[PDB]
Amino acid sequence: ESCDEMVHADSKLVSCRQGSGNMKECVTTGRALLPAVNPGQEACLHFTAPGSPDSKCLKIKVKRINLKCKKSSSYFVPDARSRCTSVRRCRWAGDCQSGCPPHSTSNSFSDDWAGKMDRAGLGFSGCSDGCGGAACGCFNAAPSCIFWRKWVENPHGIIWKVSPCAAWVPSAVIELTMPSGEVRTFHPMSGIPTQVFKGVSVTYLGSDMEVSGLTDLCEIEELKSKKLALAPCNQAGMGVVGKVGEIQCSSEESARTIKKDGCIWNADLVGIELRVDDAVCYSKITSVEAVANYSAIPTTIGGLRFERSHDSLGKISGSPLDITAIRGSFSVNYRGLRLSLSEITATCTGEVTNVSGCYSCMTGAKVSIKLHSSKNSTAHVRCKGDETAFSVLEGVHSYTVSLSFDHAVVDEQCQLNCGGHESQVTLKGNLIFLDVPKFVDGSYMQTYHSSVPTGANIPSPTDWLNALFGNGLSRWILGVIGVLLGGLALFFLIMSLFKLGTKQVFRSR
Amino acid sequence: SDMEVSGLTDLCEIEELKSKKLALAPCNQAGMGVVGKVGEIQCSSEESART
Amino acid sequence: IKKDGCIWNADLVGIELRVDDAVCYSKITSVEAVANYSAIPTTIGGLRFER
Amino acid sequence: NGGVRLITLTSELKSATVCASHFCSSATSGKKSTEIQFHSGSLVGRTAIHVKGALVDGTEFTFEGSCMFPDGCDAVDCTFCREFLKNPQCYPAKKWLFIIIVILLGYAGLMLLTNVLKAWGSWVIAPVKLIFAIIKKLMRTVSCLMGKLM
Ligand SMILES: *[C@@H]1O[C@H](CO)[C@@H](O)[C@H](O)[C@H]1NC(C)=O
Ligand SMILES: *[C@@H]1O[C@H](CO)[C@@H](O)[C@H](O)[C@H]1NC(C)=O
Ligand SMILES: *[C@@H]1O[C@H](CO)[C@@H](O)[C@H](O)[C@H]1NC(C)=O
Ligand SMILES: *[C@@H]1O[C@H](CO)[C@@H](O)[C@H](O)[C@H]1NC(C)=O
Repeated sequence: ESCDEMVHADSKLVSCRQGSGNMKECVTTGRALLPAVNPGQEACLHFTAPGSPDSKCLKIKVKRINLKCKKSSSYFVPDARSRCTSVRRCRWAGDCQSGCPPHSTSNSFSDDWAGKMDRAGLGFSGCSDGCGGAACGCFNAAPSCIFWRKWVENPHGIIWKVSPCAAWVPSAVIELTMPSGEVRTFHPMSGIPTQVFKGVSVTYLGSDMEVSGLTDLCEIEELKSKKLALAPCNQAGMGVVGKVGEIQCSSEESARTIKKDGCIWNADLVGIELRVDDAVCYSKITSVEAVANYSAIPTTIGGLRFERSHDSLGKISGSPLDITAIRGSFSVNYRGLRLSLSEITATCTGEVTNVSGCYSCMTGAKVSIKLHSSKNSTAHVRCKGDETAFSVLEGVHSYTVSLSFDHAVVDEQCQLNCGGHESQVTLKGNLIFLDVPKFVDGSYMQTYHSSVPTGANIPSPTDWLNALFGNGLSRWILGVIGVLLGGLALFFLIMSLFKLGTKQVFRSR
Repeated sequence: SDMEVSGLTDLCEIEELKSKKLALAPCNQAGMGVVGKVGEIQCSSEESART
Repeated sequence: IKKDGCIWNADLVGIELRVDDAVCYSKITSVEAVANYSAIPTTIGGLRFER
Repeated sequence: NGGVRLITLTSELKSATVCASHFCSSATSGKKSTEIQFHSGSLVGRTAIHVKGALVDGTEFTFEGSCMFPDGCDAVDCTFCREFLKNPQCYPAKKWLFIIIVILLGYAGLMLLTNVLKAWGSWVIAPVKLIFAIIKKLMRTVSCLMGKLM
């Protein structure tokens, strides 16, 4: 589409050579700054070489600006159950004289328990006492050593993905297109590097917008059912029992199995109870839908409406009413890249075909320009009021671009130049005025709003009172005289009618 | 529904086996106890209670 | 910025990772970032700091 | 007339987001024929609709379309678009009547002001307090003369 906000910060900053024989370049390094644009625009980066007449550009596409958060940590919390077993034995020797552990022996496994398995999981080798006598299984007045082992399992295999965060910095998406032809996408943050690709380190800057009631919120998501919910989650390994933050593990493959070597649990997550050689285990682990302040996919806490935007690396979004933020400018840095230049530009000449659009407004005024040349794309349009650059193709085609004008009757003479050849163009058409749209019920904002032009807000005597009388060069006086005569006649008629009405009201009461 | 209690703070369910007599009185805790109330010399099993 | 002469206390560069990435973000501020940053012509108070 | 409408034939609509030239919206109800509107008069001209969302059972869908929207349609009665727009004039017989009413009100105001301009005023009210202050000064001078005589 169209383009605006040219920079040209590091023109003529090359130290190349003959260039493979005819014309090539080596590298271009510098630094520039891109201002904020409306969602759905393009910011071109036109380079200038001392030898070549023109060069290619670098377009920046922004679609949505959502309110997301950072990623402090990542882990998986699996579901657990209560599984335990015991064994009833007799002393019968000196191994169970007084107690089971003499002073510190915790290995309560006599090569008979099922703990030496891959599906067992986490547990605690505990022990207790049992009953004795002829009915309890012994034949000696002495206590019996009865050990018990408990663990956790996961029959279903539900996997959860929690990512704690407490920053909530503004972010957006960028669809960058390299001058070579490659087009990729990435998600930059507000001050965090965006995995620089071939030297380009374009980042986004925000305004540090405050939050109303966003203090302890996370982005826990589900994998199987793809269910999302907003609820306060836990912190790193050092946690407290009573809320979210139960038995977790390291990786996703370590979430189906609750085995050791990767799973972390502090203490007091499964209880043990026994009355007579039973050793039953009860469950205290709470599910995800058990803590307070548990929201769902649609969330309208405060002025923010947290929706679920389909996007990679993040499924949390939200957009309040029109904010009209202060600034959202970017910062682009270069480290190394190559770009080929033709420098074989020939005679090219274009003209204007159509013109339409709004007044000085959001979408602007789109103007269709037709060109004809042999080179693929060598053009740079420059004029007063606004500057727009675009790319063309080989041969004769049609292209539509948008410019910014500050007059209803656009009748000027701009200069158009493609490559090394230059020419002149003219624009003639009628434009209209559109203000900021109003809010309607049933509609919700998706990403954000950038800005709305509401500066003048005053009727212009030039545009107004134009089609009422007419157009000419000496008929305006006659039209004004006729309108004045008609107004005086209607005034006399209305005065006569009012006098007749007052006369009728006065008498014949 | 987690119903609250009025005056149930330290109560137990001590029961008798021979005469089947029940009574409600505050009892002791695990092995680490204090002398002065219930919680005298105990043992492990029922057969270890006769001796 | 090699060792044996360079001095730093702690917490000057952060680390973040989601899936085998281990990306690092920048927290160092430039000279034109702190408050009360003047320029070559300075007229703070009655003194006119020139160069 | 109100906005765009999304039609689903495979299954119900779980969640989807639509995009416009300089606006965006998102709505979901769970039915087959769902309607999504952006604003009142926000899409005026030639624009392309880019809808992107995912259906149930983990199925995504992408579609593109360009709809013809009216350009010369204001439909305003008591907003700022009335005193600033005169080219289209969707409701003709109006500017003449407005100017005539303004001229009538101006002439009525002039006729009402001339009745007071030609014919209980400040020039009568001020001498009252002026002579009051003069009498106060005269009483002060009389008191001073009596004191001087004493
Ligand atoms: C839930 O949110 C309210 C209001 O923000 C807060 O007072 C309360 O402590 C929260 N509950 C939990 C368990 O964090
Ligand atoms: C220019 O003429 C009209 C004016 O709006 C437009 O509809 C038409 O598509 C344009 N011509 C071409 C060849 O696109
Ligand atoms: C011009 O474009 C055509 C088709 O896209 C391509 O084959 C050709 O290599 C291009 N030439 C230059 C100089 O970019
Ligand atoms: C800047 O100077 C003012 C006045 O001297 C002082 O109050 C303030 O603390 C200073 N700022 C910093 C960051 O030292």
